[PDB]
Amino acid sequence: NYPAEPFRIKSVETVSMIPRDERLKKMQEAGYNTFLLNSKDIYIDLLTDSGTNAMSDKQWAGMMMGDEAYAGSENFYHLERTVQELFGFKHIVPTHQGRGAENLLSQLAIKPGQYVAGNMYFTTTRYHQEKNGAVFVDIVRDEAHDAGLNIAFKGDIDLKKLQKLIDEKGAENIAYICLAVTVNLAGGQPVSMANMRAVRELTAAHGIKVFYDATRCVENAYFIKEQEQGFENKSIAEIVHEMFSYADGCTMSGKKDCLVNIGGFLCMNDDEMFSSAKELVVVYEGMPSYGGLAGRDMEAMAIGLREAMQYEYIEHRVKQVRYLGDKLKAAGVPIVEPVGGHAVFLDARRFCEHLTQDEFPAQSLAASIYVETGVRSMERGIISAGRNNVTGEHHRPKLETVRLTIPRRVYTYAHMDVVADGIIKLYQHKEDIRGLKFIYEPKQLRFFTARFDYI
Amino acid sequence: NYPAEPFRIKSVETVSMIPRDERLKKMQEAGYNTFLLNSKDIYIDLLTDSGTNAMSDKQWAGMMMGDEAYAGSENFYHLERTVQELFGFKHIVPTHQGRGAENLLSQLAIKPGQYVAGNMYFTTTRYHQEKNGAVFVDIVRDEAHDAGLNIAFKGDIDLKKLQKLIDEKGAENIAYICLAVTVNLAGGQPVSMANMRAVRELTAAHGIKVFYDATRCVENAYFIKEQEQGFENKSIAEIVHEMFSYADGCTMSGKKDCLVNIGGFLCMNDDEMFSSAKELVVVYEGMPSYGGLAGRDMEAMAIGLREAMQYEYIEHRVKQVRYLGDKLKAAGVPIVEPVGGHAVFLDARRFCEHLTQDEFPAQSLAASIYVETGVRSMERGIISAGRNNVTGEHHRPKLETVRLTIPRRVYTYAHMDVVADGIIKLYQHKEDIRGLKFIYEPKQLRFFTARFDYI
Amino acid sequence: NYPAEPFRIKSVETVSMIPRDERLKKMQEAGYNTFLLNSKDIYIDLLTDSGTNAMSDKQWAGMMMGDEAYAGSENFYHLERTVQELFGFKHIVPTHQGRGAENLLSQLAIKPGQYVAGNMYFTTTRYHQEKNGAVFVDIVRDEAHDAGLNIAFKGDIDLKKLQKLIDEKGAENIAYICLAVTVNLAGGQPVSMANMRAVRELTAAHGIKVFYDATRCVENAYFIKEQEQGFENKSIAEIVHEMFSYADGCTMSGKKDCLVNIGGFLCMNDDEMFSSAKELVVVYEGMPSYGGLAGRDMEAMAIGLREAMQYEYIEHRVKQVRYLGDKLKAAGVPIVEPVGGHAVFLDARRFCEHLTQDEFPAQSLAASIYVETGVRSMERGIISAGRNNVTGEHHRPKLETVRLTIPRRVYTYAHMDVVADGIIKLYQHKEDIRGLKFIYEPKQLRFFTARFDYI
Amino acid sequence: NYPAEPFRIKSVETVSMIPRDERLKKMQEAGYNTFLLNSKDIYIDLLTDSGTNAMSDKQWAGMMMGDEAYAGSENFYHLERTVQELFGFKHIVPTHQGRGAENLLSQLAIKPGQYVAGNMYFTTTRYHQEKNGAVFVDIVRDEAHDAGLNIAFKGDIDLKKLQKLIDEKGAENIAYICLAVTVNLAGGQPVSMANMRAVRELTAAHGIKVFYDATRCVENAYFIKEQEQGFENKSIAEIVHEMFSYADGCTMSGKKDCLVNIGGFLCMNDDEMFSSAKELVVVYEGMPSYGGLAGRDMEAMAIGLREAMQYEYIEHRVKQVRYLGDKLKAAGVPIVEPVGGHAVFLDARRFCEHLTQDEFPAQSLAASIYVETGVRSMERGIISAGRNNVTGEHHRPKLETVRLTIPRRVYTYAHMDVVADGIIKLYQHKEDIRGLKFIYEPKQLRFFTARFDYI
Ligand SMILES: C=C(/N=C/c1c(COP(=O)(O)O)cnc(C)c1O)C(=O)O
Ligand SMILES: C=C(/N=C/c1c(COP(=O)(O)O)cnc(C)c1O)C(=O)O
Ligand SMILES: [K+]
Ligand SMILES: [K+]
Ligand SMILES: [K+]
Ligand SMILES: [K+]
Repeated sequence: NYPAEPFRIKSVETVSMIPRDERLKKMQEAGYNTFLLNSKDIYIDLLTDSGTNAMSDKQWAGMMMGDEAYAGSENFYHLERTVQELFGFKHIVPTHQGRGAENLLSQLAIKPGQYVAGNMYFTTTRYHQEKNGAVFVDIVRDEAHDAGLNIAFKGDIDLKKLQKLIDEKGAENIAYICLAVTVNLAGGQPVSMANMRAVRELTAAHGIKVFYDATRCVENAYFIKEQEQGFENKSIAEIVHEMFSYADGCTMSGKKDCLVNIGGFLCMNDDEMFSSAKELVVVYEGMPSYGGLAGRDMEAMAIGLREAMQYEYIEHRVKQVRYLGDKLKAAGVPIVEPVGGHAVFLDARRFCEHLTQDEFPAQSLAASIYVETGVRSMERGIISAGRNNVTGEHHRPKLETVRLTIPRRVYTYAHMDVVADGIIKLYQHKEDIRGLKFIYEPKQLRFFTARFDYI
Repeated sequence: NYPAEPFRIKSVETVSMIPRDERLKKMQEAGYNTFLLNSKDIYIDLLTDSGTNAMSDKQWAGMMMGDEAYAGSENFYHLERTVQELFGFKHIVPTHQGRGAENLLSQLAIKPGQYVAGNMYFTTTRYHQEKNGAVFVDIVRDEAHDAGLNIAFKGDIDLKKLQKLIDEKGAENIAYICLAVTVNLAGGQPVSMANMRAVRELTAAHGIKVFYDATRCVENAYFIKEQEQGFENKSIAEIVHEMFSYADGCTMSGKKDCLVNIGGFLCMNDDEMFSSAKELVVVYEGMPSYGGLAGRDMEAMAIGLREAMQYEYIEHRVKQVRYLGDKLKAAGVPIVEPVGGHAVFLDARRFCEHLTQDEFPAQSLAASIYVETGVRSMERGIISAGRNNVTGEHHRPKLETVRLTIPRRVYTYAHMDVVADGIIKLYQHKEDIRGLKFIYEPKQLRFFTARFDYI
Repeated sequence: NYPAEPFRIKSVETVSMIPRDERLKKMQEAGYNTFLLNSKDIYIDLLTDSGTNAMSDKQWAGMMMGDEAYAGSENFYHLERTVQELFGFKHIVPTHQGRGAENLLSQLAIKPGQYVAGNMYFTTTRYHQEKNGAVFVDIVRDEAHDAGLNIAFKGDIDLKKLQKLIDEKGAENIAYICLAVTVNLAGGQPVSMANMRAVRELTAAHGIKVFYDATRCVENAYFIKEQEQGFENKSIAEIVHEMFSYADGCTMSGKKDCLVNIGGFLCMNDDEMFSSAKELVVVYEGMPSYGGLAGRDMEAMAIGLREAMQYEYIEHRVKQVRYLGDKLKAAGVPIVEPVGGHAVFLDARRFCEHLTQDEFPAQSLAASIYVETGVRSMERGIISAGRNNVTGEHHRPKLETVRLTIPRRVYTYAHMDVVADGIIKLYQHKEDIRGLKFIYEPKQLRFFTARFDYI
Repeated sequence: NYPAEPFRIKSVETVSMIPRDERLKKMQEAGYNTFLLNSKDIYIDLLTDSGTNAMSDKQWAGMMMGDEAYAGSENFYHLERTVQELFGFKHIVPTHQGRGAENLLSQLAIKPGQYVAGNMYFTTTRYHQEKNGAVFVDIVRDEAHDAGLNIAFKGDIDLKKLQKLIDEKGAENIAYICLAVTVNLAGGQPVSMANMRAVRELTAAHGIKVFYDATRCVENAYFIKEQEQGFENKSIAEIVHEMFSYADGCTMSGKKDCLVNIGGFLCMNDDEMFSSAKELVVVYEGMPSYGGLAGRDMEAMAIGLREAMQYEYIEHRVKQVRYLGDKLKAAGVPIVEPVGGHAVFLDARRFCEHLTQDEFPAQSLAASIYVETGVRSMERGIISAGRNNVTGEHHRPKLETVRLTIPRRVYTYAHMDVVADGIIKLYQHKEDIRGLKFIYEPKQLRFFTARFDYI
């Protein structure tokens, strides 16, 4: 079953519908790197679900009531009581987006030499942990590393790995547990409530803190409602509130599940840490009552978080992504499984098995997808992994994928069909996809501006 | 066959359905007239494509640059030159919507006792004609009155009927020819360029004026591009400009094909009529420099008329309607054919063969659709046709229909599937729909607020 | 005393600040007719207070929540309950602006041959009365015709004139009393509560209806609060509610005191007339639940009417106009007295006493004002009176004025100083102002497009 | 002397004052720190000109055309080319506001142990310098530290101090010169073009880099046009472009002179520094293609920076501030002189001569202003100066001031009169203001959330 959109269209965004021949010229002018395409040349932009969401009429009404005061804005108090109501944490500090909150948390909660352990990681999150002296430890269940394995709650932490870390390093040497919902690196996989409670139980017995990386916590809550036994009579809001009852705080990117184009925040329960967070936010972000956001954006984020609690909205959000994954799977196209909350990942290693990883199959597949459909997708393979600048060799990731990342409330099932139909057509003559080589490679951040040409 | 939306969703609004028990209460509280239901109590609102359209980001940017000056507004100058460029008429008078422009035309162009001849009637148009003393003559071809007959360009005027009217009544007794594009009450049926040419040549030879109802002229232009030999490679804008070259002026409801929520205008080439038009607009609408519109709405209408010329936009608009009709026809649901530009018309005579037209089956079917589905649709049969102003009897149209009217850029194919799947289910107990009778009948335009009860 | 603005600026409208030499070229290109100037060439636009108001952040939030449904819009229900609460009438029909409501009222309430009597008149209001067969009778107090006489509540109806009309024509032959608040033709003069009650008392004894032309009823209520003994402890809302308790209905232009750029409505208490109004509004305006307005505009007008009830807003509105009048009066510049609620009228006959009325002193003064300051003002003298087309002679009004009409919440006291300082400078060498002659004069609506040159 | 607003009011927001009894409660609940008061409880909010500006209609039209794409946004390209055109720097990295750009510059450009030398300190700037290991050296001329001394271009660097620092420490030990325009904590004092030239020539001869704090560069350009010989006929844009020609890069808070509510950026000419800057921005702000800003805010900032170049706009901006200072000085109120570009600084040492600086008279005066007036103002003295990081004692600035900071395009001269009239009244019982002491002191940037109590 795939539900209809539980909303109608209030206003549209113009696009140009340039045809295939012209798309090829734009792809060549971008050096076959979709990160270099101009937004104005793109019909369906699946580069990311971050900050690309469509807001509602109610959010846009809030955008006209921005109280732009430097301190004490009504919009901050609205955001504050909304997050306190829906997440249940005592204190909240706004930040301009998620990595601003991570900066603060890692400076507040880490002593050099300590460990942070998590269910895999995200690049900014782990950077701020390591920048502040922590050693990262993956404690996700082994199954999460098998990208073909179709099992539920693949994001769950292996409690035995957590126990082993505690035994070998000592509780006083673990800064905190970083529990992400959902788990990005595994393809957007959810964590069960049973797992969040077991982790809270174990850590609490040793005095260890747990902070959630909560950026897709609403997609996560929908998976719990759909698939965890006993939650079929619970509302999304009830599930979200219980999830965070097992954390000491969180970092949140409103740009994902709060349905906004900018915004984030930091939550915590501890008064002392809250006091310290207020001393630090002024350094990097702004006042404890705006945190690097315009008043109108704290307002849009307060309204959007509350909209995200509607069951039909998040059911349709997740099932629209599933529709795309299901259609590709039915045609035999290789994808990471199960499909996650926010994106479908094509397995470009298998899609282009006539190409070596040194010929950048994910990068080339993403270029072909744009030329054939006007769809932009993100390379998430060897190019994005970067190069070891000590040795000069590529970092070679096991996952060589193209990410079809779906913004919330922007596209329809007919756009999903455009995407799927083009990919399926490509797959039917996949052996024609050509390898790529660098013709310009910057020293750092190479996925952003590198240019290629066909081998 | 069915293209995806040639735009993205920029902002949304929520939709909801109240339980069947509650819809039943709402429907009897509205006296079984869909026009009397409240917006909140509706899930997918197909009452009309008039004024319900979704605007684009460019239009909303224009809405922030409303120049609200009483005379000399930049927005007026933009609307004026846009209409002069795209329609080719010498002079433009804005009005707050289409029936304001009809009020002006009918007062300017009709001497009492004269005839006005058009391709089928429309409710407000015919009222303003008769209120100023004209007799309406229907000169559409006979086929346009038979719902099931699938022929192209059903909106065309019968040149033999036009010729007969001239011979029997004399050209000086004909105030003007009223040529509507598309023809709404025939089901949204288009008029060919050949027919517009032939009507221009015959009327010009007798000195008779021709005024167009331009309200859905862009839908009409699409049908010409798609189906009239020789126009396959002309742009929508070129087709529109050539259409109006066969006319002396037009009335326009911008609330339809100009993609706005309010607005209309009157165009003419004649200098003396324009002078008279400016005198009269002041009485009813406003100064000729804004015509009962805010500046920002003149701007939105100027921008939207030009957006409507985009081929992919209007192809998708029309094919989305066609999709709904195709799905209903594939299931045996009786509809007006061919599907028109803006709506699917269910054939109430066949949905409700157990009822005579004096039991108002179209009014009754629209009520039942709301109760079982929460979808709102409009009566388009004997109730809308009004009464003969000489005999006091119902006008008795052969087309007794219920209109599923599609606002532009608001809904998706998934919403069309919800509508279609629901009507297909109602079709399978069509015998349950009861006949209706008046308990309150207005003295004119009675369909708007009439109240009925079951027989 | 002159209060500070009881609001701050949320957003600004760009203007060009072209200098004097360039303003002279624009005035010449406009044929020395300020009605022909382009809005983009004007610094301070005092042509009219109609539809030119600045909205609040709350209104603009409402503009993002337009429910554009054809029937049953939430925005209509908001407008409806707001007007019922604040004005106290039983029924309300929206119209696109005031003259739409006048059209409806005059068709509903007049039998040909009857009289309508009022405290002077407004052009659209009287047109719709006469178009429907009424003979207009001025029953304003004689003082209102003395433009130099500085007395309170100059808009009051002479009860003895009303009594005389009843005695001479008979009550059954009077369609209604049209009581305007404030009185435009006398310069914006208020009516006392004592007068509204005496008129209600007298008419009610004869079964005669009273309908208010309520377009500046809030300015009127402020004058009652400031100057009528016994109302110093009443809120503006309490005064407004009591005012309308003495009418059977009203016509309202939201474009004036409801702080919007478009919108109006018709109110009445009688069920039968309400039913008849709903039958007629569909003819000219739209549905009883939108009346020729987008949903967002019914919303903005509902919010704005309520904002207009704030005492500090309307005190500042009226006292900003008074500031302008007081400053001019102190320099000896001749104005209509007392200054009204919405505009200052310069007496161009006295300002330019070296010019005959046939040399259009008001028209010329308005041209000089624009050249010296970038301020546009309206000619309200012989040109606007038009020409007797039977005899060819000018209509020669006693008042030969330039109207400095002040939009609500748009300008500051420093803009008022620009206006006053420029006029005072002109007055100090008033003998240099040259007479004007026609070089193009249209047959009708001559103030709108006539062009002049210096004698 | 004082020009009127070179714009009209497009939309408003309401202002209100709570009773003195309630302001007293609010002030003690905020621990006598103005930063802790709530926006709703303030009547005229002069806490800061940062992020509080009113945007124009053109900017708000841009806000409807946010291109929210992660890379390649039209809004990014517009901001980039606007800054390249107007400032002349080769490369731009957007940041969410100014201290994000300072974070990046200080990490890129400082080796631990090096010196950074600037024209007076600023709070966040100096924190990022010292946090990355630099020692701050103040090389402004001595006069900038004496509040009462009325001399032009008080912001100028003392070239003798710069020369001395080079000789005593060696150019390789100076990380860069930090030249701020205007100089905020000297009272908004401008820097001359001659001084920017001379600093460029001396630093270039030793290979020392110069980075500007551009936050109020347009105010600065106005002072140059008004007061520096030879610039009287140069445009504001020409002056701005020449200023930045003497710099190697800049940090910008667009929240000041770019007329927006959020936004900033980092500019530089060096290719390698730009590459490093892009690596680092990802960690803290976002991708280099949006830098922690929504697309619509990049657009608003591109539009606003160009609006700021309008002469009449910035003349009025500065002269409105000057008006407030002139009125206060005419009454004997002690202020920093000359009045700067963005604010009037009351001299707390003279308003509160009965207090020593250890009793925090500036913090105390800001509290009392709120209680007696409801106007919010900011502490700018010993509390903001922080503590010496080697000795632990207060930094002891000669300037102990309370800032009346004027947001751009928000208030009127009538609002300035309200502020001035209120401060003049407080001046006449200045002896009543009590001394303060810390009850809560943050470890850095303590002024933001410090809590005090009366001594
Ligand atoms: C209201 C409808 N149509 C309006 C209309 C009108 C009247 O336009 P306004 O609704 O803008 O007055 C004139 N001519 C045609 C062919 C029309 O379809 C409708 O069909 O729902
Ligand atoms: C917050 C203020 N100023 C910020 C500022 C900053 C920091 O900018 P952000 O507030 O955008 O971080 C940098 N440099 C100067 C000269 C500044 O004035 C203020 O003065 O109120
Ligand atoms: K974004
Ligand atoms: K509408
Ligand atoms: K207007
Ligand atoms: K702000």
